[PDB]
Amino acid sequence: AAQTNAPWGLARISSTSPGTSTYYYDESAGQGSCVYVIDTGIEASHPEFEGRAQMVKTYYYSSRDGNGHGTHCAGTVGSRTYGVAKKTQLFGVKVLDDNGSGQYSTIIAGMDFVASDKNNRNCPKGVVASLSLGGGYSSSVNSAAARLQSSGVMVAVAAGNNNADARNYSPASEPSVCTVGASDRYDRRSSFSNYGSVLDIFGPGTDILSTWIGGSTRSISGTSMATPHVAGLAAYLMTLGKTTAASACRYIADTANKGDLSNIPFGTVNLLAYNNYQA
Repeated sequence: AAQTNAPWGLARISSTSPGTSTYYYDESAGQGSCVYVIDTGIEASHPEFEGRAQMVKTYYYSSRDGNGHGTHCAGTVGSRTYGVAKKTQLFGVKVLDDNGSGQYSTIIAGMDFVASDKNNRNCPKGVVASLSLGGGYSSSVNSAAARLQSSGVMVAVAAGNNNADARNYSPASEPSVCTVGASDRYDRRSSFSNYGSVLDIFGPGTDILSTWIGGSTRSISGTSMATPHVAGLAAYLMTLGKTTAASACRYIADTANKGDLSNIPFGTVNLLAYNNYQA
């Protein structure tokens, strides 16, 4: 399948070169997979989600996304226009308040929730969790992400926006999950993107168009935007049967575009997420 005039990041993940604007992908499109977006919520009523999104858990007075961040990330995973995996099922877990903030204890509870809750959902092609959030190093936060991954969920986490080594941030620093840095449309490391040995992969993160609350759209930047590209890619590849939740981060790294990014510090992987789809 071909989506013309796609957001640059979608075009980038199906291309061997920057500078194109059509997204190419197998029509299976993540059907039969599920992606949890652990964030500020999801405006599931947005036409872009086509009934495929739902809120399943909140730790606050509403499950609504009063911020926009979670809706944007969910749109990059799986919205019809802005999403990588256009037929996946999206499940929102609201661990962040409407200011985008949240206590680590709530974030940990949300991860353990997903590990159990997947047993209440129909995801025959597999389960992914996208975590566009983080703070300072916490062994307890890392352990929760490790448990979620161990339970059979492909966990993708944002590297962080400090232009620093991600070793000092959580869950970015957990070795067993997929830690995602950000790139721009000219294949430069995004100026804010964290780096370091703990990164597994880069995805598009500067000037990413996606869904927003109020049935709208906007373009914003962050490793929060790169992470759902990778989460959606994992769901897409699992539906295709090319990999599994336990193996998807390694498979994505194996099949990535290699050596094409600029300003990658020595010792950080130079790997850009790529679906290797041949129309």
